[PDB]
Amino acid sequence: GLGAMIFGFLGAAGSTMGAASITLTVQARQLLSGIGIKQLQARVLAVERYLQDQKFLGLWGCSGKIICCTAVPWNSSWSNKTFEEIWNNMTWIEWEREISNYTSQIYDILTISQTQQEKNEKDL
Amino acid sequence: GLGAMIFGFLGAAGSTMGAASITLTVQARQLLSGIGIKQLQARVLAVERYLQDQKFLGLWGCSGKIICCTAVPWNSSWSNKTFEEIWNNMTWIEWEREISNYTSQIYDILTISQTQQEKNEKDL
Amino acid sequence: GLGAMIFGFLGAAGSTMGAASITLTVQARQLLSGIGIKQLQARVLAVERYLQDQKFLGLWGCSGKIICCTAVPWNSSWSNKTFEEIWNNMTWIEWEREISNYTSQIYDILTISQTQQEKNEKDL
Amino acid sequence: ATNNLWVTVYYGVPVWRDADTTLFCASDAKATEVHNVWATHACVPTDPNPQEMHLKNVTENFNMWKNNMVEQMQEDVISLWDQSLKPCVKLTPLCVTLNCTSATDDVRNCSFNMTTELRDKQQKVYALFYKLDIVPIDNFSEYRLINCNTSVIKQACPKVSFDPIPIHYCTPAGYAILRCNDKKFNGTGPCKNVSSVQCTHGIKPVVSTQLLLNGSLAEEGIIIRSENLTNNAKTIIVHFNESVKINCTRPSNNTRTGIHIGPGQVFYKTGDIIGDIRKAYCNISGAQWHKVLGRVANKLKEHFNNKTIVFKPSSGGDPEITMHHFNCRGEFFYCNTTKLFNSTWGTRDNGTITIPCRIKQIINMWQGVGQAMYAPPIKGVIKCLSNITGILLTRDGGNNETFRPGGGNIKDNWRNELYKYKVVQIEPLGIAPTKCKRR
Amino acid sequence: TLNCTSATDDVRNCSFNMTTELRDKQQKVY
Amino acid sequence: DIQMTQSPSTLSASTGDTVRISCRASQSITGNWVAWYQQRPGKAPRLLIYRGAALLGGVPSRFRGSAAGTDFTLTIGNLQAEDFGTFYCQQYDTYPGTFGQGTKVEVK
Amino acid sequence: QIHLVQSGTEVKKPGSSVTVSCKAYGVNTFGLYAVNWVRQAPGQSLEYIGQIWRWKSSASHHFRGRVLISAVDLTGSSPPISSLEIKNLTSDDTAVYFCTTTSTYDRWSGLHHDGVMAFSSWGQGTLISV
Amino acid sequence: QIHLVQSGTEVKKPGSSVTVSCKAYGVNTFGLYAVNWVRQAPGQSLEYIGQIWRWKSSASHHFRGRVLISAVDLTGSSPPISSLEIKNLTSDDTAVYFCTTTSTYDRWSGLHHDGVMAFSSWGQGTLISV
Ligand SMILES: *[C@@H]1O[C@H](CO)[C@@H](O[C@@H]2O[C@H](CO)[C@@H](O[C@@H]3O[C@H](CO[C@H]4O[C@H](CO[C@H]5O[C@H](CO)[C@@H](O)[C@H](O)[C@@H]5O[C@H]5O[C@H](CO)[C@@H](O)[C@H](O)[C@@H]5O)[C@@H](O)[C@H](O[C@H]5O[C@H](CO)[C@@H](O)[C@H](O)[C@@H]5O)[C@@H]4O)[C@@H](O)[C@H](O[C@H]4O[C@H](CO)[C@@H](O)[C@H](O)[C@@H]4O[C@H]4O[C@H](CO)[C@@H](O)[C@H](O)[C@@H]4O[C@H]4O[C@H](CO)[C@@H](O)[C@H](O)[C@@H]4O)[C@@H]3O)[C@H](O)[C@H]2NC(C)=O)[C@H](O)[C@H]1NC(C)=O
Ligand SMILES: *[C@@H]1O[C@H](CO)[C@@H](O[C@@H]2O[C@H](CO)[C@@H](O[C@@H]3O[C@H](CO[C@H]4O[C@H](CO[C@H]5O[C@H](CO)[C@@H](O)[C@H](O)[C@@H]5O[C@H]5O[C@H](CO)[C@@H](O)[C@H](O)[C@@H]5O)[C@@H](O)[C@H](O[C@H]5O[C@H](CO)[C@@H](O)[C@H](O)[C@@H]5O)[C@@H]4O)[C@@H](O)[C@H](O[C@H]4O[C@H](CO)[C@@H](O)[C@H](O)[C@@H]4O[C@H]4O[C@H](CO)[C@@H](O)[C@H](O)[C@@H]4O[C@H]4O[C@H](CO)[C@@H](O)[C@H](O)[C@@H]4O)[C@@H]3O)[C@H](O)[C@H]2NC(C)=O)[C@H](O)[C@H]1NC(C)=O
Ligand SMILES: *[C@@H]1O[C@H](CO)[C@@H](O[C@@H]2O[C@H](CO)[C@@H](O[C@@H]3O[C@H](CO[C@H]4O[C@H](CO)[C@@H](O)[C@H](O)[C@@H]4O)[C@@H](O)[C@H](O[C@H]4O[C@H](CO)[C@@H](O)[C@H](O)[C@@H]4O[C@H]4O[C@H](CO)[C@@H](O)[C@H](O)[C@@H]4O)[C@@H]3O)[C@H](O)[C@H]2NC(C)=O)[C@H](O)[C@H]1NC(C)=O
Ligand SMILES: *[C@@H]1O[C@H](CO)[C@@H](O[C@@H]2O[C@H](CO)[C@@H](O[C@@H]3O[C@H](CO[C@H]4O[C@H](CO)[C@@H](O)[C@H](O)[C@@H]4O)[C@@H](O)[C@H](O[C@H]4O[C@H](CO)[C@@H](O)[C@H](O)[C@@H]4O[C@H]4O[C@H](CO)[C@@H](O)[C@H](O)[C@@H]4O)[C@@H]3O)[C@H](O)[C@H]2NC(C)=O)[C@H](O)[C@H]1NC(C)=O
Ligand SMILES: *[C@@H]1O[C@H](CO)[C@@H](O[C@@H]2O[C@H](CO)[C@@H](O[C@@H]3O[C@H](CO)[C@@H](O)[C@H](O[C@H]4O[C@H](CO)[C@@H](O)[C@H](O)[C@@H]4O)[C@@H]3O)[C@H](O)[C@H]2NC(C)=O)[C@H](O)[C@H]1NC(C)=O
Ligand SMILES: *[C@@H]1O[C@H](CO)[C@@H](O[C@@H]2O[C@H](CO)[C@@H](O)[C@H](O)[C@H]2NC(C)=O)[C@H](O)[C@H]1NC(C)=O
Ligand SMILES: *[C@@H]1O[C@H](CO)[C@@H](O[C@@H]2O[C@H](CO)[C@@H](O)[C@H](O)[C@H]2NC(C)=O)[C@H](O)[C@H]1NC(C)=O
Ligand SMILES: *[C@@H]1O[C@H](CO)[C@@H](O)[C@H](O)[C@H]1NC(C)=O
Ligand SMILES: *[C@@H]1O[C@H](CO)[C@@H](O)[C@H](O)[C@H]1NC(C)=O
Ligand SMILES: *[C@@H]1O[C@H](CO)[C@@H](O)[C@H](O)[C@H]1NC(C)=O
Ligand SMILES: *[C@@H]1O[C@H](CO)[C@@H](O)[C@H](O)[C@H]1NC(C)=O
Ligand SMILES: *[C@@H]1O[C@H](CO)[C@@H](O)[C@H](O)[C@H]1NC(C)=O
Ligand SMILES: *[C@@H]1O[C@H](CO)[C@@H](O)[C@H](O)[C@H]1NC(C)=O
Ligand SMILES: *[C@@H]1O[C@H](CO)[C@@H](O)[C@H](O)[C@H]1NC(C)=O
Ligand SMILES: *[C@@H]1O[C@H](CO)[C@@H](O)[C@H](O)[C@H]1NC(C)=O
Ligand SMILES: *[C@@H]1O[C@H](CO)[C@@H](O)[C@H](O)[C@H]1NC(C)=O
Ligand SMILES: *[C@@H]1O[C@H](CO)[C@@H](O)[C@H](O)[C@H]1NC(C)=O
Ligand SMILES: *[C@@H]1O[C@H](CO)[C@@H](O)[C@H](O)[C@H]1NC(C)=O
Repeated sequence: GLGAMIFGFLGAAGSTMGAASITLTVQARQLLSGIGIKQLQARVLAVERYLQDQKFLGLWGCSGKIICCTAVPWNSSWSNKTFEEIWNNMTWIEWEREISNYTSQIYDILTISQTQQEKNEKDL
Repeated sequence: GLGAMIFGFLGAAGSTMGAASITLTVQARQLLSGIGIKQLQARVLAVERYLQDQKFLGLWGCSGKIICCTAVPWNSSWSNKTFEEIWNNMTWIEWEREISNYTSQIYDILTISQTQQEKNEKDL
Repeated sequence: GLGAMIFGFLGAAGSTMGAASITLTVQARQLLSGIGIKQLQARVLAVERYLQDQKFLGLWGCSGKIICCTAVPWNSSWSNKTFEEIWNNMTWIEWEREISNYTSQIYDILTISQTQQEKNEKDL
Repeated sequence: ATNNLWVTVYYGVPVWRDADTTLFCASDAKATEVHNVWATHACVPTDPNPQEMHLKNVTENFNMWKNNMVEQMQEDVISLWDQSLKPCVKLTPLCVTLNCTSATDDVRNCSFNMTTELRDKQQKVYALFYKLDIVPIDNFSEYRLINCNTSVIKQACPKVSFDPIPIHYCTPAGYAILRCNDKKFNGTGPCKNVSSVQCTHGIKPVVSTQLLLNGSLAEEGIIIRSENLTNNAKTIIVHFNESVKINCTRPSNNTRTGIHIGPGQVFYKTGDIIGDIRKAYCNISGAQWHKVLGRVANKLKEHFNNKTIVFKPSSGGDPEITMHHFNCRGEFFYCNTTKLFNSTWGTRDNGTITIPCRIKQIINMWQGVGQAMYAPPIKGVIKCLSNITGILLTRDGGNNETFRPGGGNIKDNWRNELYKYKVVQIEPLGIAPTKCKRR
Repeated sequence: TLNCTSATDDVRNCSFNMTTELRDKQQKVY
Repeated sequence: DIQMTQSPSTLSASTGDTVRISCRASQSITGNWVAWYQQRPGKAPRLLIYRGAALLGGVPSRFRGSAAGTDFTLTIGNLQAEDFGTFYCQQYDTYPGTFGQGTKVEVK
Repeated sequence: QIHLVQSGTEVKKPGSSVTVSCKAYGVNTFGLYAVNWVRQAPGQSLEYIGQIWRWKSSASHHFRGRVLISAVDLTGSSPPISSLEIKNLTSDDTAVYFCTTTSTYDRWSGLHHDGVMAFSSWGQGTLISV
Repeated sequence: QIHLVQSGTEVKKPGSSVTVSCKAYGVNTFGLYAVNWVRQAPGQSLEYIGQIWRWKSSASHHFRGRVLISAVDLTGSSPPISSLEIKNLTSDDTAVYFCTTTSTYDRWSGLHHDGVMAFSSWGQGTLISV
């Protein structure tokens, strides 16, 4: 995340997926070396929403890191679309518009998968 | 943690241990999809105490995750009690009342164990 | 980190390297059990700078933990100095004065190494 | 055996300590051209829907009389009242010699000097002030305003309203509020089905000296509350179980016209006074009133040794400490409640009890603690429907017993609605032993 | 304007005009 | 199911001294749940120690409790003359709470 | 502050019954406070008998089904008063009796633990001879 | 701002001794500032001699035990003045001498490094012939 307090910048929004992941990584590389009550109020809720989104990366085992892969069967009811179909014919905002009727259910399912994964290695 | 800024909710306090861990996990599952100076002051110290308790999960290798097992010999002087003794005949608040004369010493011993574990894999 | 909101204390600054790492670990051990607009403003920017430095430990795979070793070739142009040369004939502040013309480049290179490491295990 | 069980951290373990904080108020979606004092310039955030979680088989100890949720809300209500006042007006020119004698409730007829919007030209002003906002300083009598010893009175700045909308208290992140949800609950000692909540039920920040209005109802019992029943000085709260009706009206046209006292300072005051010219009344149906007072004396016999209960009236004196403070349309009634509390039970109608109400403009609403306020009369005939719900009874020090109705502290007025609640701190980082070897 | 001359450190003795808690009635102060 | 003992059984000292009593239980309670008492004979007990080492508001600062497993200590430094009398120990973990057999403190 | 008194010193007949009061001048209630009834044989160390604790009357297995305790809290003329009553006073029941209140509101103070508790403020002890 | 002057141009005898002043009009002290004594042979490049730095007098191994430097800081009539003194002026010591102060307060400025330092503000150079 690229801000004075740290939060991601829109690196190359109009770029289609296959280049935009590369620019997400180069976003990271340049971003961390680039790093009256209105200002205080705004950056306190910036802290609050930041710690919120890092707790979403916290409770999926992702520990506050990008490109964090977890083990969920991505249902064809959420999207029947093929990989290269969306990953070379689309950008990211219209795909978030596509699946904004599922995001609470996706956070639901990744949380059962993370607690299931840690409870199973808690067994093993 | 379940709050507007995120902090745990008391899921089923009166439930004895064996059910309460299951409800701790279901707490997690529902909790993250459920997610003038008095308000600002209160939530800033909410940030502060939250980052404090995640640094306690940070400095024990637990990385801000629940059910994080670490390697400490739990002394019988801290408690001689058997597992199923407390884990089926008790709830959590009275057990924290039992061992509130040890919590600083437990944080002490888990910190020597975490720095010992990372220094030993620093060797290996 | 040792503060009311949590941030490191200068354990034994005048101690040369070989003792100061040991005292860095003992700093940790004692530090976590030791744990009007001026106060609020100061500790909000304390939160902000803390979350900044833990995101630097976040984006290097270090996850907010001390003694976190990562895989970068440390160039002899950054320092041609031998290990025991600096690690027994120096303290830490004058070494940070030595390499303060490189710290942005070091953060640069550790970020390409962390994204390279996770993309390579993303392959494997 | 060996049983080498080891350490384990749990984040999120339900663990609480009976601690304290500052809370933040939170109303419903109503709040924009609305500037009432209680929930506009203090707390934007609105809570749409509750999330109350029951707790099974737990027994939490509650003690409302050593609670500081109510003392903390009392401080926020005083400071809230004042930071809703000081940017209003500030009528420093009324402390004059007042030329008052009545003309056709015989309140009085009072002219005096002012200053107009120009300073050198001077203003003579007509008004109608009441007997009790006036003191005799020593026909055509010469009086004074009652609050020219202490602080300067301000005006309400009439775009301010005073409708007591439901203010919730929601706790910040970290802390939870443990509601009782027990019936016939006394407010002291244990509670059986204490359930956690993020904000309270909507309390109405009403003020009323003698007896409580628009309260929440207890359901099955009527509840007697005190700090120390042996101590006669402590005010006994009596909480009903049926909403007793009251209708308070001033049935009198009194128009509001203004004077220019300063630049932008337009003092609003009474004018012509016609209609049904007598004292403003409140009416109370004797059936429900004597039924609930009979059940009140039944429960008070259940507390007070099964004795002979008399209800004397008040002790008289200063009619704010003594009488029934009331919060109708921007006007403040003191109703001599004498014929409501007069019995000896060890024989009245099923008809109607009518009590007079001397009304008041300049109120030191809280007894020195806070600041004053001029309350302008609105336009005329005013009807406010209210649910009288509580009583404040102070037993005296003398084979009989007495409940002289007096008030006490002002935070008392909310302790009928914050008995059920308790701010509680969560320490979520529990250290329990089980068998892992990880991390 | 302060009407001051001493009366029995010789600091001084000073009377002047004021306004009382009423505005039209006026106050003389020692 | 406890029959406690304490060390000593009868002890004497003088003013300005430092003195030690410990009590041992048959079990080994973990949560420091003990309480010690004193009385002059004919008066009532006075709770001076609850939960190992927590003192009251009113008990003098010279008293100190301490904890080691089963053996829990109380030390009196700078002993004052109005502190003599019988002490008693207390476990309060498994109902019923069985107490100590008393220790008289006098002057030789 | 808290203070405790009770009945005086009563000497009775073998095979009688006795009741001992407990007036708690300072207890805001016996809902949150709890009281404890403790004997003391002459010279011999103090022995627990019973308690009231959030209105659950209990006595020991050495006293079950013979000894009964009551409590009425704060009324007007009366402070919170408990009472210990014993039928069939043997020569063993010749003892000094004690009532003591404990504060059980702030649950992490450590004066109490799940029914059993450390006894905060004592009374005067009552001789009963048989 | 900071300015430096020193003594004039002195020509002496072989086998004499010389002292050269250093008046630092602008140095708040020589505790935190440090001064440096630098020669320069005629035409040949400048050569370091010695320094004072938090009151540790030092000279080079080319000058140890022969050349001595002093410094008294800010007094009333006097600015902070150092002084270079040499016994046995050879023909090699025929040179232009220099005093220079360096600011050594903000430790991460980089004008200094643990005793050796970059020389901030120079004087006028003094010819000494033998
Ligand atoms: C805020 O609001 C709160 C409401 O939510 C409110 O709480 C209420 O407070 C009142 C306060 O007074 C409470 O009322 C008291 O309740 C007490 C507890 O009663 C329970 O326990 C007793 C004893 O139980 C033992 O024995 C029975 C039978 O043997 C067993 O079943 C039990 O398991 C138990 O046995 C164990 O313990 C024994 C030792 O005691 C062992 O030996 C044994 O082996 C076991 O281990 C029971 O008797 C009670 O039964 C009652 O309820 C059952 C159903 O549950 C009914 O069937 C029955 O009819 C009873 O009503 C209950 O289980 C009582 O002690 C106390 O009683 C006094 O007052 C009542 C009036 O109602 C009298 O009838 C009674 O006699 C007592 O008065 C005596 O005591 C006072 C002082 O002690 C004396 O001054 C007085 O003169 C009188 O003494 C005389 O009578 C004695 C006989 O009783 C005699 O022996 C004496 O010698 C003398 O002659 C009272 O009822 C109420 O329960 C609370 N309710 C709730 C829901 O919380 C709170 O106060 C409010 N606070 C404020 C600040 O406003
Ligand atoms: C705030 O408070 C602070 C207090 O905490 C305060 O700090 C104090 O400030 C004062 C400021 O004046 C300091 O006092 C000065 O100290 C200077 C440093 O002295 C040290 O170093 C010299 C030199 O040491 C070399 O040689 C000796 C012996 O040969 C060796 O032992 C050394 O290791 C070192 O050798 C190395 O360096 C050589 C090159 O120089 C190499 O050749 C060599 O090979 C090595 O590499 C020592 O002599 C000093 O010794 C003193 O202390 C020892 C014990 O440590 C004693 O035994 C001994 O008696 C000495 O007292 C010390 O080690 C001094 O230079 C300086 O001296 C001047 O003033 C004193 C008065 O006290 C005179 O006696 C002295 O002669 C000096 O005056 C000369 O200089 C001025 C200007 O330069 C001239 O105007 C004046 O006329 C005079 O010149 C004449 O005399 C010369 C002979 O000295 C002669 O050659 C000239 O030609 C001319 O005729 C002074 O003492 C004090 O130390 C500070 N203290 C502390 C604790 O910090 C601070 O100022 C306050 N700030 C404010 C703003 O208020
Ligand atoms: C609700 O409101 C009631 C009404 O006031 C209040 O009750 C009062 O409580 C106070 C405690 O704060 C009581 O004061 C104590 O009373 C006892 C006994 O009092 C009885 O006897 C006297 C004399 O016969 C009568 O006047 C009285 O009416 C009672 O019948 C006294 O023993 C206490 O004395 C101690 O404190 C005194 C200072 O107040 C000193 O003299 C001294 O320090 C006493 O301590 C002594 O203790 C030992 C004896 O016990 C002795 O051996 C020691 O050496 C030591 O010297 C004290 O005066 C008062 O009587 C109560 N009054 C009434 C009418 O009930 C409740 O407390 C209040 N409750 C709450 C929750 O707020
Ligand atoms: C504490 O307080 C004292 C008291 O004031 C203060 O001392 C004064 O410091 C200032 C520096 O800020 C000094 O001003 C410099 O003085 C030198 C030499 O001054 C001596 O000689 C003159 C003339 O003979 C006497 O009047 C004087 O009393 C001294 O004996 C000058 O050379 C400096 O000139 C430079 O600046 C001038 C503007 O002020 C310009 O004329 C010009 O820019 C000069 O720069 C020139 O530098 C080269 C020569 O060095 C030349 O080749 C260049 O071409 C360039 O033109 C300057 O005037 C002042 O004399 C001190 N006075 C006293 C009484 O001590 C301390 O500074 C102060 N300390 C702190 C820490 O606050
Ligand atoms: C188990 O943990 C609990 C945690 O609360 C702990 O209770 C605490 O114990 C300490 C030590 O006994 C208490 O601190 C003392 O409190 C008494 C109360 O009267 C004070 O008199 C003391 O002050 C004196 O001593 C100070 C230090 O020398 C002096 O500076 C001072 O001037 C006084 O002379 C001191 O504050 C503390 O109050 C309790 N807290 C609670 C909530 O109970 C308990 O002791 C632990 N048990 C064991 C066995 O460790
Ligand atoms: C609460 O109000 C109810 C209804 O007004 C009262 O309930 C009556 O109680 C009496 C005796 O307790 C019964 O004989 C009646 O049958 C009840 N009414 C009904 C409709 O069933 C109740 O008494 C009030 N609470 C108290 C403590 O007085
Ligand atoms: C309060 O009660 C009085 C009872 O005296 C009401 O007076 C009656 O009002 C009605 C309607 O205005 C008239 O028809 C009756 O003639 C009045 N008198 C009686 C004796 O019933 C009064 O109106 C009530 N106030 C309100 C607001 O309803
Ligand atoms: C998609 O698959 C998941 C399997 O984890 C299932 O839970 C979910 O209900 C499916 N979607 C629908 C709409 O049924
Ligand atoms: C769309 O969904 C159906 C259901 O799985 C699937 O069979 C179909 O092939 C999908 N379309 C494409 C282009 O994959
Ligand atoms: C309990 O065991 C640990 C071993 O890590 C030891 O350090 C500690 O001192 C023991 N407890 C006591 C009271 O000695
Ligand atoms: C309590 O502690 C002692 C000491 O280890 C132990 O031997 C005993 O078995 C423990 N009690 C139980 C029930 O395990
Ligand atoms: C030092 O080595 C790194 C290799 O990662 C290189 O990128 C860097 O440019 C080198 N430094 C210089 C000054 O060339
Ligand atoms: C300094 O750098 C050069 C270049 O690598 C190296 O050869 C030399 O050995 C280094 N100095 C030391 C003491 O290692
Ligand atoms: C507690 O109150 C709730 C709501 O009033 C009710 O549903 C629940 O049954 C009660 N619990 C008990 C044990 O009665
Ligand atoms: C009490 O006031 C509420 C407020 O809307 C009202 O709905 C209710 O009808 C009143 N109670 C009675 C008995 O009229
Ligand atoms: C009361 O009298 C005034 C005087 O004109 C009038 O404007 C007002 O409407 C009257 N009130 C009612 C309810 O008619
Ligand atoms: C108060 O007014 C309401 C309706 O306005 C009526 O139902 C009720 O009977 C009135 N009460 C009295 C005491 O007049
Ligand atoms: C007091 O009154 C109630 C109901 O009238 C009755 O049940 C009770 O027995 C009376 N008290 C006494 C001591 O008789």
